[PDB]
Amino acid sequence: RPRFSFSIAAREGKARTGTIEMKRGVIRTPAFMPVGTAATVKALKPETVRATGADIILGNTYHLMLRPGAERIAKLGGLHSFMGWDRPILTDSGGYQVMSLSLTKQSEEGVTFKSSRHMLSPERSIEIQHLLGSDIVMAFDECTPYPATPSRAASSMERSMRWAKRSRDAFDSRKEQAENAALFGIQQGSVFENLRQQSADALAEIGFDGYAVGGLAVGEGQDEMFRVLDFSVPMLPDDKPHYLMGVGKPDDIVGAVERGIDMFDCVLPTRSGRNGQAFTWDGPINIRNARFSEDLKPLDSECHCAVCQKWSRAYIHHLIRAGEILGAMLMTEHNIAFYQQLMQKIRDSISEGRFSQFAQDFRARYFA
Amino acid sequence: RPRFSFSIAAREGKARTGTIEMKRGVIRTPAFMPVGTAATVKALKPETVRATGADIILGNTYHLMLRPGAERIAKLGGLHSFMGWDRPILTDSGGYQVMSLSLTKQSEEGVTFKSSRHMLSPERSIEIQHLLGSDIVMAFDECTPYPATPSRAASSMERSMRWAKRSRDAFDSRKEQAENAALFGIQQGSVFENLRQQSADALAEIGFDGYAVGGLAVGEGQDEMFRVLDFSVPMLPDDKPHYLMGVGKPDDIVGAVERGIDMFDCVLPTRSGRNGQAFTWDGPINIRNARFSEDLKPLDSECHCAVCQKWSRAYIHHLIRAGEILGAMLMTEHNIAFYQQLMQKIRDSISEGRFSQFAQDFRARYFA
Ligand SMILES: CNc1nc2cc3c(=O)[nH]c(N)nc3c(CCN)c2[nH]1
Ligand SMILES: CNc1nc2cc3c(=O)[nH]c(N)nc3c(CCN)c2[nH]1
Ligand SMILES: [Zn+2]
Ligand SMILES: [Zn+2]
Repeated sequence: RPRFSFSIAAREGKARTGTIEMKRGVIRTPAFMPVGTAATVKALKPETVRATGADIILGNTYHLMLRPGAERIAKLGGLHSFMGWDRPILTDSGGYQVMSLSLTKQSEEGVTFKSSRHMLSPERSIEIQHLLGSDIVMAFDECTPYPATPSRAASSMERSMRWAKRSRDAFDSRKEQAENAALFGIQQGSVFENLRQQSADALAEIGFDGYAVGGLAVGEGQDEMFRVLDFSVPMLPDDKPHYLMGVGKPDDIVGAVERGIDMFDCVLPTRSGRNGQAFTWDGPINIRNARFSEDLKPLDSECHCAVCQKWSRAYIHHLIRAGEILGAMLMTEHNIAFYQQLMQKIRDSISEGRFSQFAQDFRARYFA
Repeated sequence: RPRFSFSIAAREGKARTGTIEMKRGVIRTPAFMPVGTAATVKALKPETVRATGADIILGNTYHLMLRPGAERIAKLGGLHSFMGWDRPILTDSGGYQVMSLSLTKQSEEGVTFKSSRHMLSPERSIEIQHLLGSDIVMAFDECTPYPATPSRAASSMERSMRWAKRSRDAFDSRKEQAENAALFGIQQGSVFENLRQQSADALAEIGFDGYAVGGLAVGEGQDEMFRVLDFSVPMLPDDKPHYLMGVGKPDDIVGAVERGIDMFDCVLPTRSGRNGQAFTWDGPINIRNARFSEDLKPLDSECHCAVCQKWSRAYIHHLIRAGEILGAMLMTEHNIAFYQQLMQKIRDSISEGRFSQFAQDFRARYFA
């Protein structure tokens, strides 16, 4: 395969379906990336992640630089070998996570923070992602808190665009990385159209393999997120993938694809699965509720996953109530399979020209 | 298959190897039973338990009567259907576990205890094990604390023998149970030869499908446990299986087989795996130790398990240090596979008449 090739096979309105070909594999789009923040998709073996349909997983610069360490992982052969996932990996650049989880000192050079003193900069971020062996490298950005005033959003976006250029140059200076990995830029500008335009224009001038919509799913709500996507995605190059960072719930995914997004990542299926929340086509359910204690049905009536072929709601209820690890395993496998099935149904419906009908059917049932 | 048939295929000294045939499957002996106290072998799917080589697992009357409840499990189709294990299940009778984990009131009728008020008696125990759908039912006993005076051990053993008769009669009165399940009696008498003889004689007079050595691995130490087995196992009927309850470490298993034991159960491989302890043929290792942080070798150099085929000590070190669920999963799978491999090597070496050499080789290396 090539280092990177995105091909759009079919379209419906703003929605697209296609493939990204990379050296370690093919990614079907629209794609959902399970999140593997500490070099594991929590409670799943990599073979189980792949069995559910995933083509690519997400890793995090921030968590892995802290534990077990980027240099350590490189000495051990890179992240793919370390965790036993041989397919593409996208790594976030840090910076969302620094601001989210760290003590911190921000400057034009980057950010210094407390987990032991650490530092991130465009150059260091790109180098960490190299040491991990990431296939899709994210530019190092600033994720603008919500709400933001226009002045603060603009200052923040402009810094991010200067860091996007530094990210580009750092990646390109590293031949092995430039020849084997891809680089995505991240659009900022909060909820403001003009700032989003300026950011899109800056990123396209630099040129990236893919373009993320950053700065959303940070407190604004679905209506606002959708309003911003409505004008923001069309600003990005049409022939490159569009990645909505940190989204989201099933209905957020459907709506975002209707607005031109091709890639997603979210901890919701893994995290909330461990907490007892199971996704179903009739909406989410909380398996800990007493109403499931003697329910012999599978978590979801249609789901093809191994969990729903073999175990009842009653059993999984028992396991989660008891805090058994197998409860976390089964819930997480089902929720990640559900998300992959949603992405398959989206892909197939766009390929067949019936995605708008699918989105309406989906919503009427999910919210019934 | 028949309800129950034990056949001895080969012998070496006091050691035996053979099969127990039951309706739900064949059990190869000497056998190790992974423990599934809350209707799960912790952190493993039943298919993974079977892939490691297990033929039979252990369930507990005490835990399951509390959560999710014996009547509940019967209404849901029994324990095999509930947890997805279709092969034989042995259930302990409660009583070790009551004394261990419960508030309690003991009388000749049974025991009343605090988890909500609960009660166990020979009759109730056997009925719970029926409701669970156990294949091998344990008589309801009293596990004599260690150390015990001869008087207290004798009183306790005599009560247990009266409860063994009540257990027999309760099981036999229940036709479906008597026709499809097996019943094992449990020898008591602490460390005293004469009391062990009396107990063996009482149990054989009643007659059981198998005979457990109860009252050991409760603080006496390996030398003493082995001293007691030396005289106690020969007292039991030679043509029925001999089950050493709650044992144990790999070397305890080897020594006990040398003394005529055919079946074992222990939480050590599961529990200590979750705590970072991995079994290897060169002895146990604690994977959390810093010396493994960059060790690319598998947990054990010879082990055939899927964990050792795919992941390094360094990765598992990271996962356990981080408290990741996949760490518990991988450690537990390896430790249960190690135990099954030990039992296979024991079986094969007795079949080939070279078990005494195996036991010596094993020990020289394990303790090197
Ligand atoms: C859950 N919401 C959320 N919004 C994001 C925005 C950014 C963002 O604007 N930049 C970066 N680098 N990452 C983001 C992430 C993390 C993706 N796993 C976000 N997550
Ligand atoms: C770890 N040591 C230990 N000693 C046991 C003795 C009895 C015993 O004497 N009786 C019964 N019913 N169970 C025992 C158990 C529980 C087996 N999982 C014991 N476990
Ligand atoms: Zn499912
Ligand atoms: Zn292994």
